[PDB]
Amino acid sequence: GIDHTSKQHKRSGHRTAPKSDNVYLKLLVKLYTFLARRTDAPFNKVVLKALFLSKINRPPVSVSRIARALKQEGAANKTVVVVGTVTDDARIFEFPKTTVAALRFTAGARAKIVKAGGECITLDQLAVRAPKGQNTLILRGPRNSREAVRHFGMGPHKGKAPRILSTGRKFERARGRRRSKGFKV
Amino acid sequence: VLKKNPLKNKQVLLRLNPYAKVFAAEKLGSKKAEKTGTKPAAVFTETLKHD
Amino acid sequence: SAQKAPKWYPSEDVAALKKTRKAARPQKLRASLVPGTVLILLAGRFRGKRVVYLKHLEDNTLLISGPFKVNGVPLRRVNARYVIATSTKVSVEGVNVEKFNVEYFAKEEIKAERVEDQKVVDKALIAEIKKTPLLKQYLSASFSLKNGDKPHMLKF
Amino acid sequence: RVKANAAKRAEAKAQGVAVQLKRQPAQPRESRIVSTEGNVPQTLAPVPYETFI
Amino acid sequence: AEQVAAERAARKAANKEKRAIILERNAAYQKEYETAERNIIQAKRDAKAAGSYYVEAQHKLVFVVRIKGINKIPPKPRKVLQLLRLTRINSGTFVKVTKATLELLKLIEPYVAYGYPSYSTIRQLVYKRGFGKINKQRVPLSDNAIIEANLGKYGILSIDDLIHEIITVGPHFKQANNFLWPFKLSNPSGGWGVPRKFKHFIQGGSFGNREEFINKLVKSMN
Amino acid sequence: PSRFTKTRKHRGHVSAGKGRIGKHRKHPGGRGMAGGQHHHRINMDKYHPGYFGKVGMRYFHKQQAHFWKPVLNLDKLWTLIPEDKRDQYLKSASKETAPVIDTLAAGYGKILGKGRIPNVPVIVKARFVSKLAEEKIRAAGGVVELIA
RNA sequence: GAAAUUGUUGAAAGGGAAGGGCAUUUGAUCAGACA
RNA sequence: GGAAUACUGCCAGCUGGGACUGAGGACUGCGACGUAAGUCAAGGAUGCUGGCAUAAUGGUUAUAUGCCGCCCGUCUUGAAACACGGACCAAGGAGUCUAACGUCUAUGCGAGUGUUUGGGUGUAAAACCCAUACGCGUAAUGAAAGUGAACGUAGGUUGGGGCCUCGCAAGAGGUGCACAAUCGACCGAUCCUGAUGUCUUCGGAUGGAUUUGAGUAAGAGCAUAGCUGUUGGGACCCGAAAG
RNA sequence: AAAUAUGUAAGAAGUCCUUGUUACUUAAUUGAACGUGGACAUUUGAAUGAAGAGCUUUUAGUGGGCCAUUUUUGGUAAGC
Ligand SMILES: [Mg+2]
Ligand SMILES: [Mg+2]
Ligand SMILES: [Mg+2]
Ligand SMILES: [Mg+2]
Ligand SMILES: [Mg+2]
Ligand SMILES: [Mg+2]
Ligand SMILES: [Mg+2]
Ligand SMILES: [Mg+2]
Ligand SMILES: [Mg+2]
Ligand SMILES: [Mg+2]
Ligand SMILES: [Mg+2]
Ligand SMILES: [Mg+2]
Ligand SMILES: [Mg+2]
Ligand SMILES: [Mg+2]
Ligand SMILES: [Mg+2]
Ligand SMILES: [Mg+2]
Ligand SMILES: [Mg+2]
Ligand SMILES: [Mg+2]
Ligand SMILES: [Mg+2]
Ligand SMILES: [Mg+2]
Ligand SMILES: [Mg+2]
Ligand SMILES: [Mg+2]
Ligand SMILES: [Mg+2]
Ligand SMILES: [Mg+2]
Ligand SMILES: [Mg+2]
Ligand SMILES: [Mg+2]
Ligand SMILES: [Mg+2]
Ligand SMILES: [Mg+2]
Ligand SMILES: [Mg+2]
Ligand SMILES: [Mg+2]
Ligand SMILES: [Mg+2]
Ligand SMILES: [Mg+2]
Repeated sequence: GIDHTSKQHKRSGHRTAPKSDNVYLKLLVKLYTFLARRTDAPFNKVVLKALFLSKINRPPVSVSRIARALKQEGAANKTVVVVGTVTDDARIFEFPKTTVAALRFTAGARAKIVKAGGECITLDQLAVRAPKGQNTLILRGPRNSREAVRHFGMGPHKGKAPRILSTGRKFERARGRRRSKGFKV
Repeated sequence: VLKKNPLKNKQVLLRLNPYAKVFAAEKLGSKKAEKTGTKPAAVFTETLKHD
Repeated sequence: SAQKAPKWYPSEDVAALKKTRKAARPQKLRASLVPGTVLILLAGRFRGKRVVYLKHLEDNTLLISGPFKVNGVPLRRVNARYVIATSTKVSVEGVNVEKFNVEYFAKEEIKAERVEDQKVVDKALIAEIKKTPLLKQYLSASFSLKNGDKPHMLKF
Repeated sequence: RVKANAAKRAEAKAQGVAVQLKRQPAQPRESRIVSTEGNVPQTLAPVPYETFI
Repeated sequence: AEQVAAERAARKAANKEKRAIILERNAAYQKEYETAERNIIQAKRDAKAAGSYYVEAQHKLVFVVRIKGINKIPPKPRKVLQLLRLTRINSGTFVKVTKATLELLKLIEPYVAYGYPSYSTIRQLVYKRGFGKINKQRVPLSDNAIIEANLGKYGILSIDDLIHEIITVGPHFKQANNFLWPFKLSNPSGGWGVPRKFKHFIQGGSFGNREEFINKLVKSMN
Repeated sequence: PSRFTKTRKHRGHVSAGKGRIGKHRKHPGGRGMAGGQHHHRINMDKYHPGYFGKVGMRYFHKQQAHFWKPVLNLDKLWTLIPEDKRDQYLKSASKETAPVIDTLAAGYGKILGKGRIPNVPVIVKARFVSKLAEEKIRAAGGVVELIA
């Protein structure tokens, strides 16, 4: 017998393949698996892990976040890589010319890019242009801003958007939300 | 694939610790003590036998 | 289709044995075996027959003669672990030294040349026994364990 | 313990080396020789029982 | 290029000279150990002749073998035993005898056996049951190359180099000793010497500080 | 699908995963919302505070169309202009010949401001506007015009 | 034309139930390779 | 006075007998020996001899012998229980489906999304194609009348993967998305402040704050599908006394 | 006034130097808090150990307990 001190047969608990059965995506990971092994460039490692991530962690990054990324002092000319999809944004007018790479590309994202002289390359294209991931700038969509998240941690005094189906007066606003009706949260 | 024990398999006694040969040659596991001859003070052997 | 298809088949190819490092060395026969020593057989048709040890062959065996005119034991071989050596020995020069070896026994109902090499080394050694009293009779008699003989304490 | 840890850190890096800046726990005693001269040992036996009440 | 008949001898000279470096080193130790024991012999002889008493330095190194299984153990000894990497009946770890470990021993005394190991048994222990920790993975020593690949940073290149750090409790004893896996000892070949183990050694038992006797016990389990 | 569902795996286990001691009974707590003020109070006063009581004033026969004023932000004002006319109206920032967009015919009732425009001045005719959004389209040259 | 249950025939065992586990003996039975 | 011996301990001293094991399958490694070739017990068994190719060996089965083995299912702190159900066999026999939901994952498309009420069309309940609207989302917040999200490079600080530059390198700098902590700004509620004005009671700039909001602060949703969980339903199956 | 148990501390989130901001503070550039720049990596500031740490979402069963050592209350006591 052994007085174990960690719990036996524990799974590491990170993905090691997308739950997807996309034949193209499994092939994309067939590549970066090899890139992360034999090149030991960080960018390759940080990109293999991000291929597994579920939709909820490949949140969209919009042409407008990109354009603001290409305004950090030192970036403007960078093949810019998004391992989720990329979304158009009509709230920006000016959009710099760039070569950006992403998994899926939305209709309006190409229009703002190719018709700004930009390029939209798949992720294996970006592999050949930057094998060791040279001169890249990884951008990540905002994770803790989905609808489900404003409900997590719900509780007294944490003020956290109750799980409700119909909003507005007469719905979960009377007692324990104002002092005229009992108390507040 | 198989830990081979030194202290048997005298070959592997030599893969590590080459000085193993010198010890055996000079014997050195039975190094003879240079004789000396000091003798205890009376006080020592007097308390020893003391009631 | 009855079992569709096993997508892999083990490669029928035979891959080479690994290079071993177990090389030989000759037996370090126990001291008790020195030629011209009388021996007790514990096995075979010649279980019990007392016999004479002559020469250690190169396939680890031993070479014995009764001899034939004494206790019927031809020139033969015995395994070194099925036999006991005793504290009584005889002489070895004044008798043949090198005639016999392994292939002599590989044969290709008696055989008549064999009968001869027998008598050859026979009489050069039947000479040696007569020199000690009560010795052919000893070697003529077979060996047996009487009641109450404890072989862990009996010396030979 | 730190204001005097740097005070060591100057002279111990000016005049030389061997900082030894972290503390260390109590250490097992080192070899020593104790004399019987003037201190010849007193021999002791246990005591018999009595009551004295 | 070729670089095939341009390399081999470069490695071996770095190697063949590394072994002659070790052989120089172990001989230094051999004299070092024997000078030191002979010196404490004569110190006792001198003091006895002087009329004084030579008292040896309190040991700074003990060997601790857990002699009690894993069920029904109170939470505080249970933790200490883990902090000494003693989590399985019949396994061994060395420890530097300081105060902050003197007290760790007092707490687990009912569950372990320990004493003052001789050079003779640290040698057999490491030669037979020595294994080092490389990414977990419990690796058997079997080649000073493995020792240098993890202790060269500290000036330990051979196996006897290690053994030296242990019994001399060198200034890198911690990371040297923590390199060693807990020795998976067997049960004693001649037995324990006692009817019931779980009495203190002083009381005809087996647990606690049995000083120099820790060497009889370990070699049989070794 | 049934095959993918745990009840196939619970076959052969006596309690079927619902417990030997406490069992799977019929309605151990009461049906529905029962007990919200009594023995499910904690789960309401927490996860659903404000559940009990009345807060507002009432509106008999409130008709929702009465309040239909979809909100539009300067952050997206230029989305009401087709691309074939965005190509040439992006240049020529002319006070004469401004682009006029009727937001009500687009589907909104109030124009709020949140996100900055280019200085190309536009005529916008809406029902209502926020003070600042006008105060910034007049900063781009344009004018808010009012309709119904 | 199943099972429970039953007749006959055959083998076997059986000192106040029977059945099972590991191991082997006996019996019965099935197996075993190409200059 | 001078020896021996016991006890205890070391030896990388030598050596005899017995037992279980042979995993791996070209070569790569560390060594030893050697003047070299090469040889070795050095990253796991080979050699010689003999019997068997049918009944060696082994599997199954029944019996016998040794030791061992209470009756399962159930509630229970505790069941072999002098607790309950069960004489035997067959067949049947219990967490379903639906409405609306939470989380998670897959998928489409993405500041949008949803063809299937309906229309078109057909090889006719399929498939295929379409207009207008409608649902949710893109705005919040007040009980309401209402008002309604950039001082700033959509800010400051600390931390930050990756990327860029200097360097054989240890490192140093630069930029730093997601994420977290903090301090600000913005919108609504509140309570103050109450200018230019003026239908003397209307208007509410400006400036605020131990107050407050399911907010803004370069949108992330919508639809389908699955498991799991939720509520209403005969609601896992069988069971009242009653009304 | 013990023993056993118990709070905190053992550094880079650090130590100090000349001096910037404000409506708070002082008689006072007095102080308070927050800062630009500048000065110090072996033994980075005890020991030991770390199949690595920090963090989130969802949901099961459970919510009759019982025993032993020691401390212990009621009871003469109890398999209480
Ligand atoms: Mg186990
Ligand atoms: Mg377990
Ligand atoms: Mg009231
Ligand atoms: Mg024994
Ligand atoms: Mg015992
Ligand atoms: Mg179970
Ligand atoms: Mg369950
Ligand atoms: Mg049940
Ligand atoms: Mg329950
Ligand atoms: Mg219950
Ligand atoms: Mg019929
Ligand atoms: Mg039948
Ligand atoms: Mg009979
Ligand atoms: Mg009877
Ligand atoms: Mg001895
Ligand atoms: Mg020995
Ligand atoms: Mg029994
Ligand atoms: Mg009961
Ligand atoms: Mg039972
Ligand atoms: Mg009973
Ligand atoms: Mg009942
Ligand atoms: Mg019954
Ligand atoms: Mg059935
Ligand atoms: Mg809406
Ligand atoms: Mg029912
Ligand atoms: Mg009725
Ligand atoms: Mg009634
Ligand atoms: Mg998370
Ligand atoms: Mg739970
Ligand atoms: Mg529950
Ligand atoms: Mg629970
Ligand atoms: Mg106990």
